[PDB]
Amino acid sequence: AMGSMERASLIQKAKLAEQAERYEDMAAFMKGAVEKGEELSCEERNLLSVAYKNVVGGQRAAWRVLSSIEQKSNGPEVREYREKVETELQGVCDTVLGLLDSHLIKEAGDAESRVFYLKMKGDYYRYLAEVATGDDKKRIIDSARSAYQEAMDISKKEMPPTNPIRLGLALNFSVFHYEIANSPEEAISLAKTTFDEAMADLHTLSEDSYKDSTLIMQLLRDNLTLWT
Amino acid sequence: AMGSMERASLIQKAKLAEQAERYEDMAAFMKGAVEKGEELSCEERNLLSVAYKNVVGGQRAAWRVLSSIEQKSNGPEVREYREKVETELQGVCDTVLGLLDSHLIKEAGDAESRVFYLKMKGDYYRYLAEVATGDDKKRIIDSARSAYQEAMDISKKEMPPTNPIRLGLALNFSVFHYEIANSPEEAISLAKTTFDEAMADLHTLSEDSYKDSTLIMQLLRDNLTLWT
Amino acid sequence: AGSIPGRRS
Amino acid sequence: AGSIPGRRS
Ligand SMILES: *Cc1ccc([N+](=O)[O-])c(OC(=O)c2ccc(C(F)(F)F)nc2C)c1
Ligand SMILES: *Cc1ccc([N+](=O)[O-])c(OC(=O)c2ccc(C(F)(F)F)nc2C)c1
Ligand SMILES: [Ca+2]
Ligand SMILES: [Ca+2]
Ligand SMILES: [Cl-]
Ligand SMILES: [Cl-]
Ligand SMILES: [Cl-]
Ligand SMILES: [Cl-]
Repeated sequence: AMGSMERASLIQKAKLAEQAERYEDMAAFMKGAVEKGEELSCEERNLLSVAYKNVVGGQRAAWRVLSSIEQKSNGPEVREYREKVETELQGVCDTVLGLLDSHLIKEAGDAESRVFYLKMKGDYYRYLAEVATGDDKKRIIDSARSAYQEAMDISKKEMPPTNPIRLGLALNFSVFHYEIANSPEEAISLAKTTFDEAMADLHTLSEDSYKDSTLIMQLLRDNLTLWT
Repeated sequence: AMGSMERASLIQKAKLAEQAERYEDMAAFMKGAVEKGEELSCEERNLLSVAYKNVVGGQRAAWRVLSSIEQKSNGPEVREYREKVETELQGVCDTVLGLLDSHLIKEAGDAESRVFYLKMKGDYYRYLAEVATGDDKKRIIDSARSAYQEAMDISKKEMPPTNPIRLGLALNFSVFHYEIANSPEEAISLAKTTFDEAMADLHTLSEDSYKDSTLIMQLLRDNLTLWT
Repeated sequence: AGSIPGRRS
Repeated sequence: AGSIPGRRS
């Protein structure tokens, strides 16, 4: 529906939609921007991520409320409505994964773009895994793991240990291990090793980069406090 | 789209959507329930009101953000996007007004249902007036005033001065006077008279009704503090 | 000024 | 546990 609007206008309206907290609009604008076919800048990648993170975040919150009501009940209404929200969530995840596959990832050659998209791919397979129950839950989990793992491999070779994208990737991969893969020990070990190697690299950073990295290290520490 | 779902299922799903904070769903479910043609109960009227109040409330918040950015700027993007949100808001208001006109109001014979719907009619014309700028802004304002006035007339004849619907009607009509009609003195006089007559009737109420009424009287007092 | 919040229950 | 909040900017 965005084929007739300029790429630059879609980006400008995505920024406006974020200010207005209209995240469904924001996501549609950035989907249109991706479909122009050009690669995305650092700023533009973050707009894409923020838009869909908010959209799927509201759907995940609603799914958990409805799933909890459904488990307490065990008419068809609660199950039917949970299924509807679940189907809508899966469609959003499939849309994001389709954008990454057509063709953001294959054209991403720099470490910072490629790791960013692969982390995204792991995240949205993780969201699919949160609601998966059938014969494909194992394959969805492995799809998330494989995307995170490739991102991890690149980030360890190409980024410093304090790089915020590398830190956020490890944070979310650790959450994957703890919440999805039933591997809490792997989750704790990744979070600790990530935190400790970042701590040793902080001396290299400017005041602004120091603030960026320590913010995410605090999230790693928050999870370790909860997990140990 | 709700023609094939049972009235009772629509109501139950509206309650589920409120718990999930899915207010667009909630509004669609209650629109479907209204279109079954039966009158609405007290509880059902409040579900209808809460659903659309949340939907239009997000649109009003977004419109104000975009309108403020647009005024600061004075490309076409900000104006275009504000117009889009404005058009979407007007469609929601028109939908609510259409439900009241077909046929909630004409079948509402009790004071508590009739005042409730007429207050609703005044509110959604007020929301239309907030964004109106053309040759119909005066007619929209008069439509809001006329609906509020008929509701006021019924509530004064048929309800005690502490009735929460009567109090909330007077509160919103006072906001209409202050924010829309450029009549701050009428706004202050209505709020004061409403508060004072409710205060004198509180001695008649149970503990639970006392809490209901004093909550809304506090909102009247909050506005008077801001206006004087 | 505040109208009836009207967004809960 | 918290993933990257990721909802602003
Ligand atoms: C027009 C109107 C009149 C009265 C009231 N009221 O609060 O009584 C309302 O608003 C509501 O619909 C309402 C009622 C009660 C609560 C509660 F959370 F405090 F229980 N919230 C709301 C939003 C409108
Ligand atoms: C995957 C990932 C890695 C790092 C970061 N990060 O915060 O640096 C994020 O999250 C964000 O997109 C982000 C960045 C900065 C802010 C700010 F408000 F603190 F400026 N917020 C967010 C949501 C993700
Ligand atoms: Ca172009
Ligand atoms: Ca029936
Ligand atoms: Cl449903
Ligand atoms: Cl490239
Ligand atoms: Cl637009
Ligand atoms: Cl009737």
